[PDB]
Amino acid sequence: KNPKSDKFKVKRFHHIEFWCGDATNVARRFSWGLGMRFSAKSDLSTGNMVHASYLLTSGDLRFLFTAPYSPSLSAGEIKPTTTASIPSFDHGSCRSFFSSHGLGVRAVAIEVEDAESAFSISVANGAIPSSPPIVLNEAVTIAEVKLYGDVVLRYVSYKAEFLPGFERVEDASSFPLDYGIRRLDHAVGNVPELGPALTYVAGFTGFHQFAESGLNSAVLASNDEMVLLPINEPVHGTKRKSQIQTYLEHNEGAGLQHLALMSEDIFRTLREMRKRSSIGGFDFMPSPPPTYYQNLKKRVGDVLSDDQIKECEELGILVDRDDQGTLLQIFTKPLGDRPTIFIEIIQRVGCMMYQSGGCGGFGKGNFSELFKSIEEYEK
Amino acid sequence: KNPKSDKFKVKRFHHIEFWCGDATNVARRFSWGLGMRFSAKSDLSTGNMVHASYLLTSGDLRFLFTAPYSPSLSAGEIKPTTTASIPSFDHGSCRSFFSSHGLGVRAVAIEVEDAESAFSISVANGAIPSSPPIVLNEAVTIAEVKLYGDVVLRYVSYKAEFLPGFERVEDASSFPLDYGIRRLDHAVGNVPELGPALTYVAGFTGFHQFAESGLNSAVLASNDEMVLLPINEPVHGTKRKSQIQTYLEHNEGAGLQHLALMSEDIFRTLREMRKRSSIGGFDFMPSPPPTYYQNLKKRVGDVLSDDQIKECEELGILVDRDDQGTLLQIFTKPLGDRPTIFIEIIQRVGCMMYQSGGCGGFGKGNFSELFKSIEEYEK
Ligand SMILES: Cc1c(C(=O)c2c(C3CC3)[nH]n(C)c2=O)ccc2c1c(=O)n(CC1CC1)c(=O)n2C
Ligand SMILES: Cc1c(C(=O)c2c(C3CC3)[nH]n(C)c2=O)ccc2c1c(=O)n(CC1CC1)c(=O)n2C
Ligand SMILES: [Co+2]
Ligand SMILES: [Co+2]
Repeated sequence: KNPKSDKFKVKRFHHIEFWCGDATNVARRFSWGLGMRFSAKSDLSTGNMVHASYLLTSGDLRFLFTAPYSPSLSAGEIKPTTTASIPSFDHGSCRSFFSSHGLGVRAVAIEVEDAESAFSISVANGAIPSSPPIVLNEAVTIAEVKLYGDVVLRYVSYKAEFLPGFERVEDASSFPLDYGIRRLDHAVGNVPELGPALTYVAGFTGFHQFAESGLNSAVLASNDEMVLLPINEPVHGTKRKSQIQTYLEHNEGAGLQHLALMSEDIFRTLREMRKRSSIGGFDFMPSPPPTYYQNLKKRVGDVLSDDQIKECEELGILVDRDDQGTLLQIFTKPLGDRPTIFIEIIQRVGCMMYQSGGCGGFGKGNFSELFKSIEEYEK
Repeated sequence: KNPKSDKFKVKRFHHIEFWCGDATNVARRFSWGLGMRFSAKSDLSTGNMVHASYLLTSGDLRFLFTAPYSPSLSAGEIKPTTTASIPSFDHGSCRSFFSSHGLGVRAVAIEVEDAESAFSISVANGAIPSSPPIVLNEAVTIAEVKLYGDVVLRYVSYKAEFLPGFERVEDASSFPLDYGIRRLDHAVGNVPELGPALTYVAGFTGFHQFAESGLNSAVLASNDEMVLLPINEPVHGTKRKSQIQTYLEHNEGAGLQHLALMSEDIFRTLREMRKRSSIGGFDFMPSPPPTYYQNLKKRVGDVLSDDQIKECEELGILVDRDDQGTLLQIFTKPLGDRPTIFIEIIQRVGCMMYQSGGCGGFGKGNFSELFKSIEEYEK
């Protein structure tokens, strides 16, 4: 069931912010690898003496890449006189974040009706404040609370172009790449203990819980179930070591594990991304064995044709089925040096009337199907 | 003249090492932007719990990209029991380097006959030791001395595959990109005071000095003038602010300013790089005005045809002339967030009998030619 218990009005995912040591190189690699266009910047060329921030967009998906400049450039500034376009930015926090975790997500940003209200109600309901509400050029308000580890939930509200102080990039520099990615479907955290993490986040948002190998997890969802925030914990004591525990070890604790990006055509997206894997883009996890694709006919043969299921086989796409929809999904290798953050590409089919959130689930059934296919490929 | 005063036997440039916060993303961006292949790795997959290091190669050019892992992965190790493939690596030095300077060159590595001898003679002649000689698997010896700022000169000698502990990357991951770059021609440092820097470096190497707008510079060279190490200082008090001083400000002091990469066909290299500028590669400095290319006929018309000089005009190539050879050159925009390090692409024509080093100079004459062309394009 869906009690619609959101303690404030939540709209959609707004952006994901990566904290890096060099925003330029990460943003260029991601743009080519994922087919995202350069759309806005805030940096020295725009008067920002504090941080370099570059925004990539594909459909409604917004990826922001930020790194600190030398603190010496802004030594004369005080918070009232700052040239930073994102007032929550702090040199010491950013350098500490990146040296501790490496490349990763700092902020999961959701658009709300009123960011100051969302912040107040959140903290009144247990949220740990991270950055108080600040109004930007009488137009946009942003506030931040702690989510898990060093990741924050960022509230953004607009009265009536990304953020004040960001400039649109010249289209000579803005090449219209597009591989079909259209929006952020869900953002997943890894924590040591799932119980306290769930109680905390569900406590200050009012998100409700949305309807065996390595992990336990649960999905918090907004009223219309379009902001989806799953959380995982490790399952210790197994033959194979939990990838959640490996994450916590290499990340130095809790953090964002994967971003799932919805594509309007996952076959085109994966053809385009795989073309670029070895020339600067992203690698994908190893494909499942043919026994997997042999056994799909008897499970999804009603939704996908024999050509398409074979087209899944070339690209290594996995498929899972809910009682309401079907899910196409595939996972990249880790995005940076450490075995921590990765990306999932997904497409959902079903649950129409617009599409309802979570249609098809998150692919939990693909674990035992993978195990069964591996047990059957040695035969 | 060339006194051939090298205090030890120096061969050629061996590699350039970048210290980064995420080696993966920088190495992938550089590989696509410059047309360099992935050739070796030392990381978690090879047993290195200390640093991730990825090597790119194009012809004889070797770019190494290194970043630290969490120190927790190697907390039980001592220097005798280290899994680091580069024993000079230090987590604290690397994090301090990158937070201070951002993305930049840590090591300029030259191949010598005997790295222990080169280190001893260097320090006996004033070099500041950085890392003592260490023998790797009874096969390779590496030692490091301070060069300028936080940049070190790294000596490498081989008894008889990059370094012990590096693995060749699977050719499924190794795409054979090549845009024509073949070797490192020179590596240039920026310092506050040129005099003391020259006296220091020439003092411990025996390199000799190799034969007005913003800078003073001088070029130290090895016996055969194939290791070329120019150094710049700012010229203060001008109408336009020195780019050397801007470098020192944004870099937090002295460091490596530019790498010049020789191409066997600069026209093909710049066509290939410019195709990729807006899809993840490198941007170039603004092209000179047509008045420049109008005035080349009367200076290089004897070496380049009218088609090629027009082909220079499309690509924005600059041309300068020595009394012994001619030089084709162009500069990228800065490689990362800060206005610090950039790359020069060059091709030299002349001085044959093999090609002698520095053929054509370094393009000093292109300053006044550029000024004159700008004064003549408003007419
Ligand atoms: C991350 C993930 C998901 C997934 O996206 C989500 C889950 C799954 C319950 C985990 N719950 N929620 C909310 C999700 O968004 C689904 C299937 C997967 C994996 C995955 O990582 N590996 C490789 C790692 C195990 C070695 C797999 O083999 N399979 C089959
Ligand atoms: C770096 C550089 C070089 C060059 O490579 C080297 C030099 C030159 C004396 C500087 N000496 N040595 C040893 C060299 O390797 C040559 C010409 C240049 C520039 C350059 O940066 N800019 C733009 C900056 C000035 C605003 C220019 O307009 N011109 C024309
Ligand atoms: Co998922
Ligand atoms: Co040069």
